[PDB]
Amino acid sequence: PNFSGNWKIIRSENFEELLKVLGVNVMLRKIAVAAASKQAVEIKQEGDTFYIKVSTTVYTTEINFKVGEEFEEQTVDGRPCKSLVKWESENKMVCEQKLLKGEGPKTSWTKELTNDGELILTMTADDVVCTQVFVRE
Ligand SMILES: *C/C=C(C)/C=C/C=C(C)/C=C/C1=C(C)CCCC1(C)C
Repeated sequence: PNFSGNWKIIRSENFEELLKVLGVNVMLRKIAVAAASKQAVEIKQEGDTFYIKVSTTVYTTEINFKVGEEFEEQTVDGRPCKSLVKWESENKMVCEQKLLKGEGPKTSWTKELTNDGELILTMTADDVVCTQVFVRE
């Protein structure tokens, strides 16, 4: 696998529906959908160690993890969580998250490198799956 690269979003499906499950009110959902269309992802992968920078026009976040080791990040709506990433196949990984405080929908994400060279990210809250597709810059 080589997830390493600079990725630009080409498609974003069901993101508003995900935010709605997560309690985000309608105007903020619409503005977040617009922000998501400018999403860029930078990945550096060394073996099972990942550095990931996700950004939009006015915001940027760095995610560092090693597969199989718990780390801390935030859910989509912005709540701190404990995350754990495992491989599901050669080029797909899945992250399960657990809220640090309180309760809420069950969230997770997946990252996949397809044969055709796309990066597919999925983000899930309960029953609702958002799918985002990227290509290399
Ligand atoms: C491997 C790639 C990952 C884990 C990407 C995660 C992406 C996000 C947490 C994106 C979040 C965003 C929002 C919550 C609001 C709209 C802007 C986004 C898409 C950057």
